[PDB]
Amino acid sequence: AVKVGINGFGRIGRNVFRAALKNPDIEVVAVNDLTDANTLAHLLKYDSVHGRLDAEVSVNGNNLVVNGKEIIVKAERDPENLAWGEIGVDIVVESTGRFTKREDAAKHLEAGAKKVIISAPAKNEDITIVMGVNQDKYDPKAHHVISNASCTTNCLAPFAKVLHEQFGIVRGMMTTVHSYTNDQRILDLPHKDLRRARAAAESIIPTTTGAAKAVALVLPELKGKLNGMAMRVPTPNVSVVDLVAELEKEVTVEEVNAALKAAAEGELKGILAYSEEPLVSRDYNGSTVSSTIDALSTMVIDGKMVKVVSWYDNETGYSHRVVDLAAYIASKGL
Amino acid sequence: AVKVGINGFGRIGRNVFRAALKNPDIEVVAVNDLTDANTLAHLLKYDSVHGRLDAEVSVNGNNLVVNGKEIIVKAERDPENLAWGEIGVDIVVESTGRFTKREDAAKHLEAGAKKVIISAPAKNEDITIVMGVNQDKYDPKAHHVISNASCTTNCLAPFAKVLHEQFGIVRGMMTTVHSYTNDQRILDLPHKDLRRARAAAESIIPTTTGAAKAVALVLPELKGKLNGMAMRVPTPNVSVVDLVAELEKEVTVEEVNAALKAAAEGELKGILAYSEEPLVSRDYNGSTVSSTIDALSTMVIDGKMVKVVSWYDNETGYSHRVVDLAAYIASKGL
Amino acid sequence: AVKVGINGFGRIGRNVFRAALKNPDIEVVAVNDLTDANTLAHLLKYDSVHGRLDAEVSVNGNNLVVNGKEIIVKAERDPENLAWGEIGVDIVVESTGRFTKREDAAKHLEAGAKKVIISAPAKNEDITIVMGVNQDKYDPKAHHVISNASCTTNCLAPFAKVLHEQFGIVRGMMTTVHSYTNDQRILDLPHKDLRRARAAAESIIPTTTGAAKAVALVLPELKGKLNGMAMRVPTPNVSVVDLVAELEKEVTVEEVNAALKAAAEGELKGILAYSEEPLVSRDYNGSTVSSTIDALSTMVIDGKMVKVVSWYDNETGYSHRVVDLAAYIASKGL
Amino acid sequence: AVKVGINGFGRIGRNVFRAALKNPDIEVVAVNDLTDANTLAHLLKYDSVHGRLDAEVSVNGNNLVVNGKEIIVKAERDPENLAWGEIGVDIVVESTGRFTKREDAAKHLEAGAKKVIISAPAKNEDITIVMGVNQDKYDPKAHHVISNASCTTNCLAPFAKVLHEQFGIVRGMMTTVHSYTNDQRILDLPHKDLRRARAAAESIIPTTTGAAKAVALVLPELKGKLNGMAMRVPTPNVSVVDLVAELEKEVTVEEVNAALKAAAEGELKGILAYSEEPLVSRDYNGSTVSSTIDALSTMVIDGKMVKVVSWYDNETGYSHRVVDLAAYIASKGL
Repeated sequence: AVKVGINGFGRIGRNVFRAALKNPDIEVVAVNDLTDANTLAHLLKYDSVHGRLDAEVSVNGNNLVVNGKEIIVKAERDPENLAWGEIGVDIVVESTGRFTKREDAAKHLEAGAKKVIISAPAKNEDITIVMGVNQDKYDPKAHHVISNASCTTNCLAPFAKVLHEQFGIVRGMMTTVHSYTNDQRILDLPHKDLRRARAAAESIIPTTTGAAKAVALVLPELKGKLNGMAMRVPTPNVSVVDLVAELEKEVTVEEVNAALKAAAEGELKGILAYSEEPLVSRDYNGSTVSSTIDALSTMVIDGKMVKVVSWYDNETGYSHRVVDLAAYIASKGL
Repeated sequence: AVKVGINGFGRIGRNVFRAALKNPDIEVVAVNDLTDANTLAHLLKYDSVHGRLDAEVSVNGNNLVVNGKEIIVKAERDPENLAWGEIGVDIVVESTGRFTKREDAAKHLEAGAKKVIISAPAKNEDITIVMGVNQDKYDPKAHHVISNASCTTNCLAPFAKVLHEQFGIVRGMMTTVHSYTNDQRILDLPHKDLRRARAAAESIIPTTTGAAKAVALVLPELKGKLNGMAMRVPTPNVSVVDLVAELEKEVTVEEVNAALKAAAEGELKGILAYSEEPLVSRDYNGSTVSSTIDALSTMVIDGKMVKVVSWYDNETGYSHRVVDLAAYIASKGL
Repeated sequence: AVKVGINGFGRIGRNVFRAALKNPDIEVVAVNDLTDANTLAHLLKYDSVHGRLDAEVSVNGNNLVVNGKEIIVKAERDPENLAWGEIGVDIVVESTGRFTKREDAAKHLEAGAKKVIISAPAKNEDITIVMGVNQDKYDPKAHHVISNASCTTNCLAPFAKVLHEQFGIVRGMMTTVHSYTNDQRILDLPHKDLRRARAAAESIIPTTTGAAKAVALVLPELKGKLNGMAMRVPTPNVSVVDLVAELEKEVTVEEVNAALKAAAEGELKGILAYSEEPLVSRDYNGSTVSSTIDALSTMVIDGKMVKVVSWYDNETGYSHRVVDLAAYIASKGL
Repeated sequence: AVKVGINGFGRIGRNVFRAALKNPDIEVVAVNDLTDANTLAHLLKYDSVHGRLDAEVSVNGNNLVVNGKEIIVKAERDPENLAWGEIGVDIVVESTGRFTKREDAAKHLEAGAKKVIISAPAKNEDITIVMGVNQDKYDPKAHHVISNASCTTNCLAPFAKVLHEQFGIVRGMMTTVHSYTNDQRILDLPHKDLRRARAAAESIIPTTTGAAKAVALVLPELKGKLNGMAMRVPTPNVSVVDLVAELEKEVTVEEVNAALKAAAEGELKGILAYSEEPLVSRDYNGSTVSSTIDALSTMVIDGKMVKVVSWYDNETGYSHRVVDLAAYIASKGL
């Protein structure tokens, strides 16, 4: 159905490709990337975190062959030159990480794509959608360059929505206990961020996150209510959001969990999940939802301050999200 | 000068021992442990987190010779039999982890020690002390079985005092991103806590902590105002407390860090440290203070909610503290 | 069809169980273990290495219920008392690690079993079998207490076979670069091996291995010909055998790889595997074969000294082997 | 006293700098790097593997201040323009790994330096020296561009020399169980070697090494006799060489170890060390010798085939060697 194009075949583009595999409504017809297809097929087939792909993968000249379908692999430095229109690609997933400003991402529209999905926080985008939270606010007439926000923001937004609507958030702080990402260094090497310059798998690393400020793009009533940071730790995947919120109503742990459980089971089914089991981060590896409440961690003090901890597979969850956004957009007409 | 005996020469016992070499007022004359002296001396000399003890260590019979000082190695299963008194031991550091109830810990006093310092949160102790917070409260005449609380309570208590005294805490919530300890399992193996049963070096494992509620023992005024949880991560030593608190006065980040810096430099000097550098966990391994403020992480929202981040080497800091209390108690009279 | 009883439900009991689930011809009717059924259902369901078991697991009083079937759980400290005979269990997988001496292991026979498989090296067993190497030497009339050797011996044996057979081994030395085990310590702690007393996820640990010398039990001709050690490294599963051997014949890499490859596709299929891809340890997690030749690592010197590197998932391969042997043994007459 | 300048201030230039501090005959007066002075000063101060520099470090505009001495920091892309001459730099440590061919590295002779030490295997160099094995072969007249080889060659060479000299090596094969390096990827990312594209802290990764053949440069009589490979494992520093060799003489475990211990104590004192303690990789972090024989692992089969296991701090020992080499060259005249 919707013919999709992926710019950048790094971790996110490959994870999106793996997510799309599972979808009959979306069809990845071409990727753009300067790495040789041999490398790229090796990387698609074998993953240290996600394991071997469940599909036969091979290389034909410069293209990829995944279960008999040949994937055109372009190798343009210029988005402008991708000719998405010529191969009937409607939607472009912009994952290089170099085209996050609207003017750079609109080059894919110039080349014929009809919509661009920036898989990361952007500048000047038409709209930032956090699926489950504000997809209803997408206007096909007016929104062509769309942001799917960050992994952290997709985790937080669903449950800040529930808490906010159900009890009202006065203010709140988050900390994300996150796995190392390809942004960090293996051993101490120069980095913009002096924290992130330190051997990644050796320390607990205080760092920044715009996740808390970005929840405002999807829930405007939370504008100026949240703040938070990050702690990168020696795990390669799965991270957790820890939110301390000062509520307007007086609650109990049970009320809170009960409201969280209802949204997961109803309105947010498939996005927000709820768990009453005592699991650890390796158990959420491969998870596709954007946030799972760790129900036994919910805690309340003086009936107004609540602590809510939620799990996210930061590579799978987010990737499933891009494919759903892709699908959602197309349903609104292209 | 004060003669000390240690019950249990595991990590805390070896750690206390290491710290004591540096305090000229203390003099460790005996340790009690079931392990053969060869292994204990191998373990004292060589440590994976702390490196090689700087001291000649040998075995003379069933004893250890550390810097040419004979250390009696008893191997008694019951505290009633240590007969501290024959050897002249005044203070006993109870670090087995087994005799934390008054009932067990008081047996050493029966055996002849003048005082007992339980190197863990205790039950029915005479008093629980956090050096820098309430050592003032110690009564030599009535307090004989003293608790040194935990590593995490020694971390939070000192900076909760400042916050509370400057701007007053309404309610707060903490999370400690903590290094794995010997209480966890290597591979999935049985355990009372199904969280702690999982491969410790492979995950992010939420677990409970009593460190928040235990602040109320040392700062009575914070009774029912703090709560928290822990997350053990794949690091061998060094932890971080993340406090989110609702203050009474509207404040600034600058005002919050100047109160803490002032404290660190004045009254709490040696206990509380203040850092304005972008350091990481490995940088604090070997740090002897109880709490180091990660000044670059202070945050406020709405002038009332603050986020404070404090570093601590859960094994080195706590140890120094134990020796500090020993030296402090002895200074009041035996 | 063949009813199996499992003595001990730790990692090997649990993996053997998980392995058995995939053979309709084996049926685990009962396990014997002192941990609570709540703790065992939990540990059966979630593994940090092996992931979630795809099977409905619940507790039914004192028993487990897995996929429809109800597994009786026993909690006998004494095998004498197991009454294998009355529940109709024919083969007992003895995997406690406490009854490796024929005499102890034989207690399962007194209680009703027909055969015993010791999942580890044994003392005075009737026979020690490496499936693919000597199951043909198994005698249903004379062999009742069987050993399945160790994980490492199952890796080495199959290709030492082939190498010896084709070219002839004069002398050889192995090193196994092995994953940490439940036998090591999280943090420096007393252990009989002073090397295994050190923090397992922090160092490269030289240690001993019986593996090399135990090949002689399956290939008598290599008696006195091989030797080796182990190095435990900071990974939780998957290991690698490195063999440097002096051959009697002049050979080339192509010669040795082709032989290795012929046996894997022929006689040793499903036990020995061959790979010309540049994979890493993680890619072998989940692997059921006993040994996978890393073909790109075969190396020759003076036509006579070869280096062969072979992979093994030391938890899964080994578990599939115990399952296969139970089925081989049943098949020869019970 | 001798004035050295470093080209490239990465881990090796910084490790050489730290080592230099101790050497009183050497004096680094300038470093060349494109990284700002701020990051550089941060990275020299704190190290995730070596700890905090015992030196006061600061920034004086674009330069570094280390214990009062202002170190000039140039930032030229091309060695010819470094004007070593005007600042009086006689020796240049070429640690970028970009100017390994003679012709490139000789560009520093053009900017005024008298000698260049390439801290890596080189191509067409005047001489490759392994300190303690062939430094006697150095000619001040004939040799201007010199290679210090690799960390791995520096570990093998000193003990292969001994074994051969004493027993005569017929053929041999090595495995280096190595720490990850800055050359590997944190998560699966493109790389020329598909083994090294794989998340480094998650696996055992086989890869090549030239250290084995590299030894003939230093011991020509072993030309064509050694070959070997590498296994990159999840540790940040400290590695071990595993040598299996076929000797010419019949030997005993005991004669092998005495020869090495004899080497260790006289001739090779400071290069080769000998250990009879059951230590682990962590115990060697900071070791400045090149090779440390793990006496407890020596093994013999048929009086002829032997196993020798040597420890090397791959960043510390190698650095001290460069410093040692810089001081030796200089002692012969400049």
